[PDB]
Amino acid sequence: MAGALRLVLGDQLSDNLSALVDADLSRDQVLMVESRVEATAWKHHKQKLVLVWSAMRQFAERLRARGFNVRYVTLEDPDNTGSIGGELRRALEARAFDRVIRTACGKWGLESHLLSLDLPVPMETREDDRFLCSRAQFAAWAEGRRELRMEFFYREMRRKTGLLMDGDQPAGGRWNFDAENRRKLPPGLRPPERLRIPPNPTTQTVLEQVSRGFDDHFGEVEGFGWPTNPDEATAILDHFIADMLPSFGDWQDAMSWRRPFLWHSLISPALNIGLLDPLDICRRAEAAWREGRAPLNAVEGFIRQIIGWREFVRGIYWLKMPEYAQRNALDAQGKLPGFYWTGQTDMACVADTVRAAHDHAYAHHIQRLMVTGNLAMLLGVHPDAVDDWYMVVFADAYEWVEMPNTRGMATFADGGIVGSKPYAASGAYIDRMSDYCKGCRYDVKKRLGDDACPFNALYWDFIDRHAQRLAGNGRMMMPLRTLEKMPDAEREAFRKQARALRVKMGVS
Ligand SMILES: Cc1cc2nc3c(=O)[nH]c(=O)nc-3n(C[C@H](O)[C@H](O)[C@H](O)COP(=O)(O)OP(=O)(O)OC[C@H]3O[C@@H](n4cnc5c(N)ncnc54)[C@H](O)[C@@H]3O)c2cc1C
Ligand SMILES: Cc1nc2c(=O)[nH]c(=O)nc-2n(C[C@H](O)[C@H](O)[C@H](O)CO)c1C
Ligand code: SF4
Repeated sequence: MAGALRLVLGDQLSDNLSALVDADLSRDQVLMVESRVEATAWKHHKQKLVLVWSAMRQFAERLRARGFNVRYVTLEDPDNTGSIGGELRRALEARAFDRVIRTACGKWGLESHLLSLDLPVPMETREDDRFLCSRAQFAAWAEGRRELRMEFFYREMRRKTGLLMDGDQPAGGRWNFDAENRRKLPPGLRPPERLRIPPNPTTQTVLEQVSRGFDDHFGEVEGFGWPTNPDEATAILDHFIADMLPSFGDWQDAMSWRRPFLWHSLISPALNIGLLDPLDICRRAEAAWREGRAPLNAVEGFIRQIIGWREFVRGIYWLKMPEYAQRNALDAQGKLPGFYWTGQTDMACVADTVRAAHDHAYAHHIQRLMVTGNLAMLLGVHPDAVDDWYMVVFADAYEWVEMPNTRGMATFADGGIVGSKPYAASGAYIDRMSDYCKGCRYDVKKRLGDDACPFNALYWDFIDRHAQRLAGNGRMMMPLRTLEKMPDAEREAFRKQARALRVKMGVS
């Protein structure tokens, strides 16, 4: 009866974590490690380092107030070995323990390493039931399905969770109210001001430490406004539910120059480390519709992102890894252009996305998908280099969610497991969906020449390069038909242009 050592990782900062259930406060110890292995696995955005480390330090103080004995190993500790496994060994030598208890993490490499660790005591690994769909439940649903479509999974999750269900029927008589013909913001509509969280004393200390010790990481730390504890995260969620949720379904795909937040919730960095709960978030949104404070299409569109896409991408990650991390369906071998890190590009849309990534460690979905993600696909950047960028620059970036959205939906490197079809688009899409192109130095109505918008020739070269494969796909009928009606001289023209753009941008 010596007690159990309970490991808590940087994205596991929840009281209801399975590793903390049924703890014996008089015998057990909680281990939390500020790990430089994890801090340099990718060179995370400086704001992500501030977010995680400030939140772990406050989460540890919260556990101590509840009677937990917490062994907190800071990054200034001269005896910190730097790794989770090394610090688990050091904690087991410090005193007697009967076993180690932990919760399955969200990175396959770390999870595989921990499962293979040879410790002096047994190590029990519990499932992370903070998610709404267990790993086993997704595998059971995916069994026998020749393709995994989010819509059928989303319907199952609506029945399991009972969210937006009247009896056995979905609210409103249909599952999905996704209204097509989405458009850019009207010229007079100014996006509202958003709530930011001024750093608390703990966050200020971590901020100064990150400014001084990790200066060679991407991004600015100044202006850090992310929530770092449940109260600050609830304040962000309260602000979204009351002030932005009613407009969620209107501008979900719009882009406005230097308005990086629009009406999005901005909860992913706090949700992904456990500061908010997925079921509680969705129930609050449903209650807004049930009590007449938000329309159904807005609330359903919001809940679909969380119980649908978020659970879907996690399901595919753990279902297909580790082979998923190595898939390269389009044989993309190019380098990532330097303006992804510096933002020094004449493409206004790309420059604004990198600017938001640098200044706020955030960019909303359609920019990650249709701007920087689409461009990396069209350019043929190696999927390893695209994964590294999305892991580094966004404060919500963890491999279980970053990779299926990046290697899958954004760049089709998984052959269509996640997205079922590549989301390629020319500058015409960005033009219809944003206010970028009129202020851009390029001309979105041109495909050849120095003034031509690079997305235009790169898009048609992409469809031309993968024409035979995309014909078997099926969902690319209209672009292939237009390409087939194009004379040979026009085909060779945008080909030459696309090769030149790949050289100009340092890709290949
Ligand atoms: C290339 C690419 C990379 C991405 N990388 C990440 C990542 O590292 N981490 C991450 O959390 N999300 C990632 N996403 C999903 C999505 O871009 C973000 O969840 C969202 O932009 C975060 O902003 P928000 O909280 O305001 O989202 P909202 O627009 O307010 O959406 C509400 C919530 O829905 C969830 N959600 C929405 N779309 C997705 C999605 N596609 N996958 C999973 N959850 C989703 C998030 O929890 C989000 O907080 C990525 C998407 C793409 C296309
Ligand atoms: C920056 C960072 N730092 C730490 C840390 O110091 N200690 C820790 O235990 N975890 C950290 N993490 C999170 C992990 O690297 C990893 O992404 C998640 O735990 C996956 O579940 C991250 C992302
Ligand atoms: S013209 Fe092309 S590069 Fe410029 S903002 Fe529009 S889509 Fe982006």
